[PDB]
Amino acid sequence: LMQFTLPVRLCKEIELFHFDIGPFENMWPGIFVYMVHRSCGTSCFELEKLCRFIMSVKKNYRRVPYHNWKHAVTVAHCMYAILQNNHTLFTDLERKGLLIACLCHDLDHRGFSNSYLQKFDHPLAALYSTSTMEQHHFSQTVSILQLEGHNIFSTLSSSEYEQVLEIIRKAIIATDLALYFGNRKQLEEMYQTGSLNLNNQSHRDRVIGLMMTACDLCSVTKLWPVTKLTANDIYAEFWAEGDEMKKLGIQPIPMMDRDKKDEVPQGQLGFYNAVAIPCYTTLTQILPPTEPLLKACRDNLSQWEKVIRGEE
Ligand SMILES: Cc1nc2ccccc2nc1-c1cc2nc(N3CC[C@@H](F)C3)cc(N(C)C3CCOCC3)n2n1
Ligand SMILES: [Mg+2]
Ligand SMILES: [Zn+2]
Repeated sequence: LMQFTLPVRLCKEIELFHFDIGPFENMWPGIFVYMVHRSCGTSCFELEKLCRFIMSVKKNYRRVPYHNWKHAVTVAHCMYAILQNNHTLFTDLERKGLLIACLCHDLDHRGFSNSYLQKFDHPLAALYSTSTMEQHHFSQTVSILQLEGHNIFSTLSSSEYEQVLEIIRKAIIATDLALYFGNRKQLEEMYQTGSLNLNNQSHRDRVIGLMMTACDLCSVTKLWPVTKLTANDIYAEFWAEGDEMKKLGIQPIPMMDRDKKDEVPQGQLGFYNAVAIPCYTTLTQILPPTEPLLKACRDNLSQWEKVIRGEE
């Protein structure tokens, strides 16, 4: 049968946590299939259904600056690297579920936070009172899975199918950064008091949640030019949201105000110290081979410090 392959530089570098999927959009589907085949197997999905699923997922991402198809694939590659470095800790269903979850986790994102949907009074905020966009992303995932010839899970049993959709729902809900803080605090305590148990389903759930945050934030773990240029796409969205907050007569948070451009370097420090570093720290304690993500994050924090000190 038909192994997907990649050019040599990509074949080698795709295995590393810091890999950038590149600017050639038409190669991103092949990169994902390559990752499913190596992390899951050539037998995991019917190639034809998988190809049709990927192309419908792509079409349901919007041309926004950051929360786009390139983010989806980027977040899947970080998951792939985690799974390939922790081969024997994950069930076959988890391998299957989590790459699809990462590809789908921001489906039909519009470039706005949960908070802006609530203040605009968007219909999605009446349908889903918390984790508004994330419940929408899971709903879009199930919609696409139910299109004719798109059910990539059709060969599982009733209960394996319910389990995989449950892995995907939880993984996608965990990408709500509002739930990250409390999830990591709990994982921290469970690990330090030695009560963390990967046979306890509700513990595994928490560990997958943290893996989803880690993959979602993985732009902070890249080569500095990738990090810094991705930061520009993130702020293009934040600042548009700020603009839309001012049109509703609401002063945006500093993060989203384009008048406070000059503070970006310091806001990045806040984010690395409050979110990213503690995320990759706890992840590294639970899964030692993910340590390269913590080290790259620490390297990028020190590049932001250099931007403040005027050395870059
Ligand atoms: C939320 C995010 N997500 C990323 C994901 C990937 C890559 C970079 C990412 N950066 C950010 C990000 C950007 C940013 N800019 C800030 N300021 C304040 C005014 C001006 F100086 C820029 C302040 C913050 N906070 C301190 C956040 C602390 C954690 O909860 C949300 C608030 N953040 N966080
Ligand atoms: Mg999201
Ligand atoms: Zn995301």
